[PDB]
Amino acid sequence: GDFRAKVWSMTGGPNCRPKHWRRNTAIAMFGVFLVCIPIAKLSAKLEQRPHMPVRPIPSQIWCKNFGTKDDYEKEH
Amino acid sequence: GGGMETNKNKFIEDWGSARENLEHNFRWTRRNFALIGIFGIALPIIVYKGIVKDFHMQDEDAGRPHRKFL
Amino acid sequence: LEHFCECYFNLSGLILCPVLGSIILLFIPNSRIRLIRLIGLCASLITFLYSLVLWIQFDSSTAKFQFVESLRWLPYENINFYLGIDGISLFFVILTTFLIPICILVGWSGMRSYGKEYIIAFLICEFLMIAVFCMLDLLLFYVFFESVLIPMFIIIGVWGSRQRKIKAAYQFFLYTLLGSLFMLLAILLILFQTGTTDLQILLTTEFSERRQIFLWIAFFASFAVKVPMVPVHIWLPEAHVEAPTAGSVILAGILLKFGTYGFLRFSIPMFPEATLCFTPFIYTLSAIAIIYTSLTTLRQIDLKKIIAYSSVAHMNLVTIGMFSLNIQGIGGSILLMLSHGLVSSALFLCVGVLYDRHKTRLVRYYGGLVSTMPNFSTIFFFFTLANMSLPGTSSFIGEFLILVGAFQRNSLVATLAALGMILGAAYSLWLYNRVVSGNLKPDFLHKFSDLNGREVFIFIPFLVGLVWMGVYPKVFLDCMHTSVSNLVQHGKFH
Amino acid sequence: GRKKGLPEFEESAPDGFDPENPYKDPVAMVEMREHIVREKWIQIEKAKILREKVKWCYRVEGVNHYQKCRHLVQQYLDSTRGVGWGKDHR
Amino acid sequence: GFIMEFAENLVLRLMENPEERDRKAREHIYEMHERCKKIKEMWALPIR
Amino acid sequence: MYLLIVFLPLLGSSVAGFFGRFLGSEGSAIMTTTCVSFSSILSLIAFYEVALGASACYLRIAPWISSEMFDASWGFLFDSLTVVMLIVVTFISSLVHLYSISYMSEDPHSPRFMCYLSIFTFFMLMLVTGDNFLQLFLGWEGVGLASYLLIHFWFTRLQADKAAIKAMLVNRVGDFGLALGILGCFTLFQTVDFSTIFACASVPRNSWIFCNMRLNAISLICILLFIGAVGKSAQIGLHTWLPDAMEGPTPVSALIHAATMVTAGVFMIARCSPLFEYSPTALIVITFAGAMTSFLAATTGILQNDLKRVIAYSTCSQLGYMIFACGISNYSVSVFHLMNHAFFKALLFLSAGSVIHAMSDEQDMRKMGGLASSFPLTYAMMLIGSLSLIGFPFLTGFYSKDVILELAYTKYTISGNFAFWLGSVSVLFTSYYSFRLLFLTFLVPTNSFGRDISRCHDAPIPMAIPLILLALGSLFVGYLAKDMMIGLGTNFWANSLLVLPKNEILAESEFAAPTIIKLIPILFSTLGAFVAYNVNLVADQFQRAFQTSTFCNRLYSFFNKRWFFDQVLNDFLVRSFLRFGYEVSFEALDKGAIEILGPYGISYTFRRLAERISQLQSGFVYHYAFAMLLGLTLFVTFFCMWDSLSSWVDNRLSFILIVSSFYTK
Ligand SMILES: CCCCCCCCCCCCCCCCCC(=O)O[C@@H](COC(=O)CCCCCCCCCCCCCCC)COP(=O)(O)OC[C@H](O)CO
Ligand SMILES: CCCCCCCCCCCCCCCCCCCC(=O)O[C@H](COC(=O)CCCCCCCCCCCCCC)COP(=O)(O)OCCN
Ligand SMILES: CCCCCCCCCCCCCCCCCCCC(=O)O[C@H](COC(=O)CCCCCCCCCCCCCC)COP(=O)(O)OCCN
Ligand SMILES: COC1=C(OC)C(=O)C(C/C=C(\C)CC/C=C(\C)CC/C=C(/C)CC/C=C(\C)CCC=C(C)C)=C(C)C1=O
Repeated sequence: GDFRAKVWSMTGGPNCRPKHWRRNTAIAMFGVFLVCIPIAKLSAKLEQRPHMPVRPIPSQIWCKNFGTKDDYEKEH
Repeated sequence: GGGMETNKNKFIEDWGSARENLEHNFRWTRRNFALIGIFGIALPIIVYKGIVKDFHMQDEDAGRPHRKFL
Repeated sequence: LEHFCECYFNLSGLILCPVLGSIILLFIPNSRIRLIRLIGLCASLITFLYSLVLWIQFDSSTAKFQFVESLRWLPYENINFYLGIDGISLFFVILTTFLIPICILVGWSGMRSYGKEYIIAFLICEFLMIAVFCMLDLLLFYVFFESVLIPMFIIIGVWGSRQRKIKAAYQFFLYTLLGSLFMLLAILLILFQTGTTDLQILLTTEFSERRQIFLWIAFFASFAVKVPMVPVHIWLPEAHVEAPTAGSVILAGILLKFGTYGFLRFSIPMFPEATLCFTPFIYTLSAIAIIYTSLTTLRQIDLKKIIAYSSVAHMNLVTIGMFSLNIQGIGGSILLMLSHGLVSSALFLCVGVLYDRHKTRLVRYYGGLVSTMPNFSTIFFFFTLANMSLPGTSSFIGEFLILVGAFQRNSLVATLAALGMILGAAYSLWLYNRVVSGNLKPDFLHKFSDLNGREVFIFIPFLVGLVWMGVYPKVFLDCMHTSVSNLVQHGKFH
Repeated sequence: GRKKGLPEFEESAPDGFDPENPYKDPVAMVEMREHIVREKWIQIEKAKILREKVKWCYRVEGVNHYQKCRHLVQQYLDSTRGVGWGKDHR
Repeated sequence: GFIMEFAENLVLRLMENPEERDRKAREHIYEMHERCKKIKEMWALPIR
Repeated sequence: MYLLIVFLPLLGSSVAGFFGRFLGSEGSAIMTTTCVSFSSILSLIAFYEVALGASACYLRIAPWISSEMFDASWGFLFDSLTVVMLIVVTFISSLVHLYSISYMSEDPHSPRFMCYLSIFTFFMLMLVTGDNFLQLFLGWEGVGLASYLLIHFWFTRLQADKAAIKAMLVNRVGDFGLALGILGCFTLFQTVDFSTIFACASVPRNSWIFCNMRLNAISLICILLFIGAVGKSAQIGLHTWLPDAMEGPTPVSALIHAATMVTAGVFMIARCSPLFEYSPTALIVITFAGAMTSFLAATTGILQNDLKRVIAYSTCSQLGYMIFACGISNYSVSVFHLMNHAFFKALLFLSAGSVIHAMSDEQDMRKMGGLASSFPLTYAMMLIGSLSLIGFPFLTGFYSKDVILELAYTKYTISGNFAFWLGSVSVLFTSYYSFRLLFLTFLVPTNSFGRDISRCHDAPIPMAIPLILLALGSLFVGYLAKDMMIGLGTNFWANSLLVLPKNEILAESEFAAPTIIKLIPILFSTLGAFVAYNVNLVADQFQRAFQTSTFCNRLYSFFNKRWFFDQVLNDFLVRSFLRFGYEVSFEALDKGAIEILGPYGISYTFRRLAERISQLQSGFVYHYAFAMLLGLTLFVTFFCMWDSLSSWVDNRLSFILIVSSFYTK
């Protein structure tokens, strides 16, 4: 309104129209992709697939934990 | 106009101060006797008897005598 | 026997730090406000770092006491006193050392009128409370606990907001002293049997079932006042509301923990048979406290009164956990003690932020603050969630572990204790929505300021600690398990 | 200083403890309490290892888990009765 | 060199020797269980 | 890639929440929609890998709560049920984000709204992917929190604040039940891991002491878990929060309280079927509750005047069909119906939102009508959704609803009979209210305001796209997925769902039922449509009764006011607790008796006594001499002349008379 233009918030307050919002949006998208790379690596490392799939699947490209839990007697 | 301090309202402050000084109003009435007898003696006793029985029912479920308490 | 420890960083120096700060501040003119502020802040911060180091050198495999060092009172050496910690007391030392600099920082803006007396009182409190947590002797535990009454009395009486602080301070002092005298009586009865007050020896003496009953009651009379348990809880709302903000922080975050620490440290292991005999009694008292006090909280109209009543329900849940006498119960009781010490302190800090600007505690005056103080609103919401034991926050870990411990012993007590999930949500969300949500009321308040840099910084470590314990409580539980296990087993050999 | 490595303890119960009168050798009493705590943790760690077997047999065997996990389930449930300080005494 | 290996060595140097810590613990008790008799004899001394 | 599915909406919400001031409305709309859409694409790939490929995925990040046997962990489980829920949640969430981009375009606070949508999506994903009870509880509470935040999104509105607080408190009552169930599970099995519990569940037979009663432990655990299900799925006990949750913006109603979160109870029952299958008593309880709920919501919805209200009561009734399907041991059918309801109900909420947007936020159906030609696309979407909901033959809702009704018919038990009757009559009621909505909104001669008609507009593209996709789903998804999910002998679910042989009834329902039984859903639906046409078009005086008869007026009120359930609960329960908090705990006790037999009374008496003792120091030298003489006389009397005394005298009476002297004059 009138006083809200003097109020700082993280989400930007009412009717937020930053002038450089396109470049900022692009920078945010690059940041989310960079953050997603290590998450994807950790997920691929951590995934456990006890059963071979019926047909080839995309996770077989990066995940090497297919058919490893067969000897569950030795689990600890 | 001037200041961040709240502009006091006399009735709101009267309400608050009445809340802070309730002990001066206690009269041993019939309603108060009933409320203290029910909620200050009886209900705690009932809860205690419940907790103890729970242990005794566990005791007899395990083939053991009743555990003495208190 | 000199029990001097090998470690460089030990307990005595951590005791000495705030003492030296206080002596130095005794002699600096009140005109040198900047110097006083900086010296007090730096002493407190150095003590905090020292406690962090003490956490690194801690050995999480032994059931013994660590850094044990000794302290020799007479050349006859009949009476010689020991300090030491374990996995039950370590994090309380850390919490004390962490909270004291927060207290100095909260009063930073008003220090020109607060003077050096404010900082000196808080430093003396720090020294006394660290001592209390580090004592392997009943009699010195007594002496160091009563000593905190003097600076706490001064803190409440001098820097409290209004004249009700008089009555509040009187009641605090008198209730606490009555409890302390009861536990002095217990200490002397023990001494007549054993001829000593050394904790390690008492853990290896056998008390009669009868002598145990009497000694347990005399310990209970101090500790239940300290916790507080109903019906000796009524001093707490008055005292925790009338105190200054930092005074309330120290009262809720540290001083309240002393009764539960006394239960964990002396009553449960020294008198296991009495502990067993009184367990239904403790369960009943705590369950009544949780339900009744939560419902009283619901009908309170003062911000500080709502936050103060909330602490009664939380501490009685802690007592249920610790008297469950298993790993979940005691671990959850300790974790909830630490988490409460963070969360209630942060909530008192939020209310203090509001009171410093507007000088009212009455909920009706506030409202619609989300539109003028969004940063405060967000932080307040986070700590409101933490006070409801929301999963992901630190308090949920302790709460659920205590419910686990209680359920395995008595399903009814766990059922009555889980009602807190419903009642605490109710009052916490009602408070938050009446303060922050809705519309502004410009006839009461029309001028506003969100948090400054100091307030944001003050809140940051509380947020970090809450999230850290909430998502990965393993760092704390790994250092505590051996001590907790030996506490649970003490008195039995199968 | 701590030497590098896992903590070391005596495998055996302390010699000097009398179960009849345990408050007779205080040092032996403390040592026996610590030994019992350590033994109890070894039983907890055994039940946890047996739980990993069940977890994986369920996962690997699918709808055949009832017939394939039967012995592992029996072992795990037997180890869990009187484990740690839960709902069973000794 | 490596940060962590140095940090490993530094933390171990800070810590109590577990053997010695558990041994003074035994001397205190053995000495206190058998030392608890001397003082109680003075309290029984007749005033007359 | 499996971690990306769960954590992408968290990343989007974090950027919209912490940096929305740099992105504004447009950036935050894009950032959040992209992250959820990418999670949806990865979810489709995971459905291909796990369900179609028959390759479950297990991922353990770290321990969460490790205390002796207590083994809560940050662990993720991807089986067939999980990927089915993943597709539903991520697809509907992506569509709702896209819809909101245009629906909230004029709202001042859209970035906060998008951040809340994404955080809800993340908590729902945490819920459906957890491999243990504690991670599931975290998701349960998280979706409760996000629902609360979205219901009172317009924070200045007092109705919204009340609705949000009510939703949180009802959900906490369910969470109480759920937490007690989790505690019982841990106590019985010494674990909270799903795989371990399901592998062990057939063995225990022991009895437990619960509140001074001896009960079967498995049954107790299952009933306690079902209490949390009752909370989250708005079943008979804890149903009243769902209609009031309509206070939130329409996209929240579509995503949260119709498609994903409101079905968490059904999902949890389905996921715990390996445990629930060994509690027949709990299954009977579930059967009864679901049936009662379907009838309750169906009868309440027929007199509502607000569009969103009608569609919310529909959701509640549909959730009842899904709960009794579970209670008669047919979990695959309940999950099939869940997936089917997520298409038609989301189509219906978004179509209603389009109508409300076009009518300047008019929501009362009595001020609508004659709108079919003005909003052709929206009318068609609402038609398709309504026909799919009522179970029109060969549409998406036809393949699950009638199979549930046929299975209920085939359950030859008391609760099976109860469920068959109630679901059958509820079909007629739901057909009536669906066609009443269609007729009042689009087909009757217009009852609206001219200023509303003269400012109308149909859906902008970010709104119409999700409507088209949901219409296609509501036409084809049922037929397309029927054999996969409920086809006779299908292995699609693998080990995710468990039906014991003794409870298998699907063959007998498809083969041993009289042909009539299969047609009653079409016949009741046709009758309800006909009754709706007659009531809302050729009735000019069936409203005089409500103005002239006291009994007919009270019944109109009974049904319009939800059986007076909220009134009775507030009058006898909420007011009771609120009054206790002030009149007993605070005023009779804390500030009453405990103050009088405490600091207030103590201070009073010790003041009066110090007062009396001070007066003995009278200032008269004669009193001081007299006191010394009296003390000397006392000394001689008691300490030497107490030899013979003892014959008449006792020590008890001595000290009694002393004290008694205090109470003189
Ligand atoms: C030591 C234990 C004590 C309690 C024992 C258990 C409970 C027994 C039953 C209750 C005993 C006390 C009954 C008091 C009756 C009320 C008296 C009264 O009038 O109340 C006044 C306040 O006084 C009290 O209530 C007395 C409080 C007593 C509390 C305990 C006394 C002191 C105990 C500690 C010291 C002694 C320790 C001994 C230890 C063995 C109110 O003042 P007022 O002027 O407003 O009254 C007006 C009147 O209502 C008419 O309009
Ligand atoms: C199984 C028992 C366990 C122990 C419990 C305590 C002992 C048992 C109860 C004792 C009862 C004594 C007799 C009471 C009934 C007689 C009433 C006569 C009339 C009356 O109203 O007299 C009042 C006397 O109150 C009084 O003298 C007050 C009575 C004492 C109340 C005791 C409350 C106990 C604590 C409650 C629970 C606390 C913990 C809860 C978690 C004063 O009348 P008035 O005219 O002055 O009135 C103000 C008017 N202006
Ligand atoms: C299972 C059964 C047991 C469970 C537990 C139940 C226990 C029941 C509750 C007992 C605890 C009471 C604790 C006493 C604290 C009293 C606090 C009063 C102080 C206060 O705020 O007011 C003052 C009154 O002092 C005065 O003038 C009065 C003197 C101070 C009071 C101290 C007397 C207490 C001594 C011991 C009593 C208890 C015995 C223990 C066995 C100020 O008043 P003002 O404004 O006029 O002053 C001039 C102003 N500067
Ligand atoms: C408020 O109403 C009133 C009373 O009420 C208190 C009264 O009666 C009195 C005063 C009359 C009294 C009490 C005379 C009795 C005096 C005595 C016993 C003299 C002894 C001296 C003193 C000061 C008392 C101390 C004596 C004690 C404790 C006993 C001896 C010590 C041992 C146990 C060894 C008046 C005028 C009065 O109007």
